[PDB]
Amino acid sequence: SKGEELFTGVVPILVELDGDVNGHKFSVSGEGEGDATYGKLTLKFICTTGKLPVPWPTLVTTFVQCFSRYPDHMKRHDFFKSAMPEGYVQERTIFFKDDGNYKTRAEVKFEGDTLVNRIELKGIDFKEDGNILGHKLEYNCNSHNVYIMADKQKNGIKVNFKIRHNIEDGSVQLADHYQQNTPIGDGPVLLPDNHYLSTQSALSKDPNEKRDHMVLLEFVTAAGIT
Repeated sequence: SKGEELFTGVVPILVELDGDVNGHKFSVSGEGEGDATYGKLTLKFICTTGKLPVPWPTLVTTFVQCFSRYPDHMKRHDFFKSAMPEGYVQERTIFFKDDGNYKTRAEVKFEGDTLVNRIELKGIDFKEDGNILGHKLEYNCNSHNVYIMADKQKNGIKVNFKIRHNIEDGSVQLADHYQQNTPIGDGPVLLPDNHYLSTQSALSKDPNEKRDHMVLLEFVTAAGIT
């Protein structure tokens, strides 16, 4: 795989998002690096427009699966790296149970030696006093399985998973994710057999940062094929 070679070392990452949730407009810029050899991501995000109008955890999945660690025996199933450097379009609808939904369109590609994730996010039908606009979600992330299947129809993949956000009262806010990825370039890509990615994420704060922000440490490994 041509794209695979671009990830053998540490790669700088830039994330830029413009969002509008129930008319609340905001922007976020993130910076960090990824080391796919260890399925590792380290990033810091800053809301550049002021206060983030939704809870930071709800944006984690939106903020580069090309950094997932694919075991050597599963290398032929790594769609994400195969689309590089030209990149891929990643689209999602995220349904927050008993609340609104986010629709996102992103382009993930290299700009020079930097992997960039540019995203537009639109959220509608949120409840003013719900868990999202009401900021009732804990500042943490549970671990999940991300299910991947080929989508020959579009020379891409279809992805689905259920994120469970912890609510401060002890309950859980489900966020059902439906995702599609298609290559931007014309080069061939790897269409995978069914498998999944196992994720884990840790959120923290920079003690010296006064802007609204999020520090993220994440590990992701592909699995499901012997």
